[PDB]
Amino acid sequence: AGLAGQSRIDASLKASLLRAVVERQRALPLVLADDAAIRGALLSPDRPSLDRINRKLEALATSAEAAVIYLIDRSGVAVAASNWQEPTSFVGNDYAFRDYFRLAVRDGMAEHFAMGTVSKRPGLYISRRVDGPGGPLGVIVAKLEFDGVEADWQASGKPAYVTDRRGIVLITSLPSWRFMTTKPIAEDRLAPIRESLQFGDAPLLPLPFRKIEARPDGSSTLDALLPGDSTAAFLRVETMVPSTNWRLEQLSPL
Amino acid sequence: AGLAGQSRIDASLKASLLRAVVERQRALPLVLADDAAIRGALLSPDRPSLDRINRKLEALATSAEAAVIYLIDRSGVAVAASNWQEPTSFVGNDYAFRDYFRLAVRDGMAEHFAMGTVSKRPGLYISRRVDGPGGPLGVIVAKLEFDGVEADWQASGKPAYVTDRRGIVLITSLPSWRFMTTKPIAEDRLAPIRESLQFGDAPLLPLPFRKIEARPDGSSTLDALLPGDSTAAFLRVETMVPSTNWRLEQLSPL
Ligand SMILES: [Mg+2]
Ligand SMILES: [Mg+2]
Repeated sequence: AGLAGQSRIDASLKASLLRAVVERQRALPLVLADDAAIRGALLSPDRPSLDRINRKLEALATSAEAAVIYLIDRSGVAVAASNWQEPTSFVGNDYAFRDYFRLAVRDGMAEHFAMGTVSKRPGLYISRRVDGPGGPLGVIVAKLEFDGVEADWQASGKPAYVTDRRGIVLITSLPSWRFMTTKPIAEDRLAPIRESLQFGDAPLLPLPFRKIEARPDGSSTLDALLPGDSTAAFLRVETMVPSTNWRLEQLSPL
Repeated sequence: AGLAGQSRIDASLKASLLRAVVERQRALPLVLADDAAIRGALLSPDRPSLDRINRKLEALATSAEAAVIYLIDRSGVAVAASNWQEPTSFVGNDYAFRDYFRLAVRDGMAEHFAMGTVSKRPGLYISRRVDGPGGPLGVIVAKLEFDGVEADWQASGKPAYVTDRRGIVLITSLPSWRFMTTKPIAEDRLAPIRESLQFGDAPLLPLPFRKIEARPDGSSTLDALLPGDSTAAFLRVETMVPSTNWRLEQLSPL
């Protein structure tokens, strides 16, 4: 009973710190979209211009929590990236199938989680349409990765994971829960999610928690496997991540 | 003996994480100095232009580890700031006495620690000269505060503090050690440090550690007061903070 109360406090602090990371990085694509140098490189994508944007994005990404910042042209090809010197450079790749590109193109802005296609690293993509005097020029994207957050959750001793409204695990202190599911997921909805490549080739399997037992207060007990450990019992609480479509669930070792 | 070894590892990890925070934020004033909009606002410091820089710096500071980013004109007055909406806005204040302004003006770049005059908040100021076609226009400054780092040190259970080459405490997991001294400090060198306003009005008193006893391996034992605690004995180790002029010292409770 007192464990449930403390666990709520700890879950609420995790979700609070997580919202603030996201909300901090929403500002970055918004300021870069109105940037004359960005607009200019899309108007005239010459070598000198793209090299200047490459250097600028690299320095901007160094200073910010976002792992990667990149510039996509109107055709959906990335022309500049902060990781331009890396073997995993996003430059030259076609993005155009990603909702973060096509919803930004259509609506002015977009945001979603994905397993990256070049990096093979999961993240949140926050994107903004770049507009010119005569209309849409491209899309600027910030990719936020949550490795540091996950490591902190892990070191707390109360594992946690974050799901969308379909119940798919996006962010997790235990890597092997990633893109597994809290909810059942009907065969006709699974195929479209899989084919979209949002979560790469993840089979989207239910999370392997056993003897899940719902309690009056909203919590559940369950049996779970953590690395190096035999099966152990946990209390699970959940809370909203405000300013997102996400839910945080946290396990407390009994 | 085994405590000293673990303590070295923990001190080395603190100093390593600290260097990386600093080195990440060095990139930010460097990229903003070559920014046409920044250069443009200094060439023509009109209301529309300064308002655009205010908004841009605000969004950039939100996304980055730096607390405040601000733009100083050639006369040393701050014309734009990320905190422009705050009661502690740096806009309108004269900086021109700070080494971070006048060394940037003279050398192109500067960096130092100070107790802020408007904020009353301590930080590292990393600055870069803004150059025009016909010469120096101003100075862009990023202010990095270390509250998050200090809180992490505190939560580790091994208190730590960071000194310059004069032995003045800049960064500390215990606030009351700030701007105290590890070394003695001759009366003729104290006056110039105090009068410079680098550390506000701090009396620059020696740290209050008692029964300091040097050990063969480089460590010392000492008696110290932590909040809520009576006097306790500590092992102290120190290590370089690479890429800085700083030394990290860490206490381990015996
Ligand atoms: Mg980054
Ligand atoms: Mg900041």
